[PDB]
Amino acid sequence: GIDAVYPSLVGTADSKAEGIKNYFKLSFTLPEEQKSRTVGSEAPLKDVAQALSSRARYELFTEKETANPAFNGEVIKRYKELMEHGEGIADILRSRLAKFLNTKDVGKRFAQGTEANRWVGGKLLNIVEQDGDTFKYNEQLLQTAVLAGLQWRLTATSNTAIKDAKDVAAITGIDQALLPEGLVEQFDTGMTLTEAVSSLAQKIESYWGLSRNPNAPLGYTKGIPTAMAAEILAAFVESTDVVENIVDMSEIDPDNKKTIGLYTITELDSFDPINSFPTAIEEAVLVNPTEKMFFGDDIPPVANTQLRNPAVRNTPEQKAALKAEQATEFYVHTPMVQFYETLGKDRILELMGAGTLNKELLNDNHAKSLEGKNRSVEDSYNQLFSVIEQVRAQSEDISTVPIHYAYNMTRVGRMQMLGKYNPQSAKLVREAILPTKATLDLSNQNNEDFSAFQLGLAQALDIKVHTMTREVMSDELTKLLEGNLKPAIDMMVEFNTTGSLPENAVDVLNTALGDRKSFVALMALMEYSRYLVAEDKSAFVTPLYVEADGVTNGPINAMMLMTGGLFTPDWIRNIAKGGLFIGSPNKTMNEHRSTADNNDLYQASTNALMESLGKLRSNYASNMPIQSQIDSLLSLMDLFLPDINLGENGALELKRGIAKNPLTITIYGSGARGIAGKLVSSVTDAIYERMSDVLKARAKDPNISAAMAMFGKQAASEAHAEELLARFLKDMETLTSTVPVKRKGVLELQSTGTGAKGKINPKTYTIKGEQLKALQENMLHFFVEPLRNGITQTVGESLVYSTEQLQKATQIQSVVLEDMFKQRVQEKLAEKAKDPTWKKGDFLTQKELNDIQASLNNLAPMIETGSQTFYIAGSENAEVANQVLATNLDDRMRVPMSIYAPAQAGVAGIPFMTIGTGDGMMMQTLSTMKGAPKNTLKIFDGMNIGLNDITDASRKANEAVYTSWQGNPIKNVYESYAKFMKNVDFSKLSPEALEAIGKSALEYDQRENATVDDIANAASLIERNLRNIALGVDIRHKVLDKVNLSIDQMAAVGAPYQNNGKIDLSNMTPEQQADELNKLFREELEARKQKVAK
Repeated sequence: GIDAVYPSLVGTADSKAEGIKNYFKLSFTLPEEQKSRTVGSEAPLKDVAQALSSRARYELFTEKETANPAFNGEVIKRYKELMEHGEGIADILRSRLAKFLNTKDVGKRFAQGTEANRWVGGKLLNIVEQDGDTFKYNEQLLQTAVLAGLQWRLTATSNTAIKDAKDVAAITGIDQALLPEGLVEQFDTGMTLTEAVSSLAQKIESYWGLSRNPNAPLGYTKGIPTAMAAEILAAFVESTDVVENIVDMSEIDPDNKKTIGLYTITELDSFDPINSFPTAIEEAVLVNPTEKMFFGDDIPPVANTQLRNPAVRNTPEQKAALKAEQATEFYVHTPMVQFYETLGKDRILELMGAGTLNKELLNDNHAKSLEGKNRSVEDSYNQLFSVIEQVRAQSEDISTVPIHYAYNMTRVGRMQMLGKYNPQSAKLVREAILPTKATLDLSNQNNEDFSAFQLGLAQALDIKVHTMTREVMSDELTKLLEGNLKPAIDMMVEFNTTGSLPENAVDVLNTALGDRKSFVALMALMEYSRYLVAEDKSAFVTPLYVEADGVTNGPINAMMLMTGGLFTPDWIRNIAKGGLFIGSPNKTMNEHRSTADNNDLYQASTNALMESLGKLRSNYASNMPIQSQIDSLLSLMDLFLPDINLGENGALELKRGIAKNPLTITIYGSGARGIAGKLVSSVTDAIYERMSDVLKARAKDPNISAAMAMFGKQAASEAHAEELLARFLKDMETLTSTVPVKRKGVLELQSTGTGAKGKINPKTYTIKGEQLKALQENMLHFFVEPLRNGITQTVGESLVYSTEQLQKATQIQSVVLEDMFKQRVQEKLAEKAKDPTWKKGDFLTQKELNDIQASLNNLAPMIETGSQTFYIAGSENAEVANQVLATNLDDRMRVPMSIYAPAQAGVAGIPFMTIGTGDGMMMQTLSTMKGAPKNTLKIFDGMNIGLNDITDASRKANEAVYTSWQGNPIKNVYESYAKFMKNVDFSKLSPEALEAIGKSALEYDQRENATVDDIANAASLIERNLRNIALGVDIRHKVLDKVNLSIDQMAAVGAPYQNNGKIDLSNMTPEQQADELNKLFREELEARKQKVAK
């Protein structure tokens, strides 16, 4: 059967036979039903090129009556060229194989009997055939692989998934939220060796169209496709189809000299015809193509398993949510497409970027950080027009073709749109393809619809709409439109009429928008300009939207979901900052903010930080040099990072749902030193941007002074401008020359002997090495440590305790799962070492891996709440196999064998549960509830809504928040941890595992001599703590549900959800409500205490 198709492949198809054995035929089998149309082909590159040579032959080859309308003469010509290029890739590959065989007599030795086909660098010999005195690739397999490589080169850029929190952490060893901005965009923009090789291998294996033998070693089932992909990748690197760029950690950790190589595929012109139908190869080769667009009635199916967690099945409710989001119809908004097209790529970048693309006017470091950001916008533009060209083939009027997007649940229960450049992830794409639409009566400025229209325009222009009443936002919007935006609006009106823009368009837009510039702001200008000239203003059609956006969502959800203690007036006051209003019927965030408390949770955290810093100053009051160190750090931050609340604010950044605010990353467990490094990175990035400002200023007006060119935003006079420059220089010298060191519990200043000094060259200015570390130390001791001290008083001591217990339990359980998995893997490897047919490097079979994974069941690896399923330890790591999977023929591109398996969770448990049961549940509920809002775009903690439904959709969103607040993540962890504790056996763990566990279950002084029985008792106590917290959480929710609540967490519109609790707590102070709520708390506790005994 299989030997029949590849009869001439070197070696014998018998695992237990003397002599060279063919592991390709041993590892794969023909499928029951045909998968690839290239299987029985003698020359696939030739057959497919022929199929692609004309519509008629494409139709015959694919058994279709008519081919995709996009497949025309221009596209056919491009594929003709791509195919010819494919022949050139095959030539390189065949040439590399010869070289390989001709080096160190390999092949000679192979032909003699040496099993080089079992070497990590020779697994490709399993698909060669004898040709005279040497060997050659089996043309069918080589060619099909090239075809896969060609498809990969065409769509891998956009098809590649966004790297999640674990991938990035695993790549650098640093939490994603703590990496410098430029590096994040770099990773989300390029592919790691493992990434590129892995995705290429998947296509090659798919095209080969065979099925994996479940009892064959992964060393070959995965290894063979992987070795082929490595060769192809090298081939592409040689042809320059793929370019590798290398990044480092110099911006975050000077002591880490480790570098990371990234591969990016050369871009095709955004107008290249082939982009209008980039999957012709895929459609020709595969009976059931994976890559394809979903237009009209073609709807994506519902994924059965969780993204990156094959062992987790999406629950019934998660599936219905995915179905609901996939059912939504998205439509092209022609005006923005035309606007993007006329402005062009370069101008879009100059606008959202640094105002120029001439690296001579950019500080070296600033330029570097713009690289990843620039290609991200570039790639989103290219993917947008590729979709536009495709849609355009379906209909002349591109705005009438429905577009559907596939989604899947992530590790944390978020619904992520597949792809990298789609409406959800790419801000540029988001303003051109929308599901939001409304017909508005804008005939009178006082109409309900006109207010909705202004709200959408104001929010898009960065007016903080949830922070003020509708009237005030209306006033602020009008002032912008009559003032600064005036020149831009006029430019837009002219564009919609003539179809052209001025050469200084970027200049116009930039001067008008200032730091309000974003892609959505462009949609605001465009829509306002369209309204102005609309003939029938009583029925204005527009996709402009209003995003119901969560207020400091992460922290607020944690506070409301994990707090187990009694109610405190401070908790009542602070939770109100997140939209939970008690005893205030119909209260909105807009009112709270403009009438009750204008400080959000982030501001409160900052105020508490300053309070703690104040105490610190006191303890060293007499120490003048320390007061100066502190003054210097604060003045520097006040100069470049006055607002520390970091987020995905960059106009050029992708939207990933990564929490970056220091309050939030602290609660989620990020380390102090790591946070300090991130804040310094934020400060230095701002400094570099200013340096670029100096350069651009000097060039435009050589008269402008250095001081003014650098600090003109905080200085009207030269005397003050110069004051700021001198302060900046003194701060930098002081912070890089002296550092705080904690010795004997007290702080003392020490000399670094490396303090910065000299004439600043804006183009070159750079803070790295010892100077960067010095800044980090000052940042840690004089900002970050006091920040942590105040977060406790901001979110509540009770919440902190809950997160600590959650962290410890999930980490402990993870260690055990990881350790047991490794030991069984090792035991299995010991057995196979007794097998003569086995050789070290073959590793296990899929069946053996699946068995081992299944053996972990009694340890409750998964938290199943019935509506969501979480597998915290689930990952893809190389530590299990700890060996190379394969390399290219030059012994380069060595890919580690990575396997799906449990790994140490660390602090992951906190964000995992907060996100999953907080925003994840909110969105899932929004998608599935009765009367679920239609035609929205959900973006994790915010949802875009069409203008005819902003009031009801926002109320439902707030209702969804209330239902998520009925959850108890601590109880879910407890249920799993309890089963874990009932079956775990600590005396089977490895000392390395037992050590890690003791670090979470025991105190420092009890670790060094902690027995296994001590560790077990500590783990049991954590179990008991979890249970009491869980009970406390349930009591609080039950009590809160009985009181009159008004919730406006998903704010903007002012449509709070009313729970209609009968116990009226109005007319009461926080102290009074706390009293009442606690009375109810005790009562409930008593009732639950009674129900038990009975």
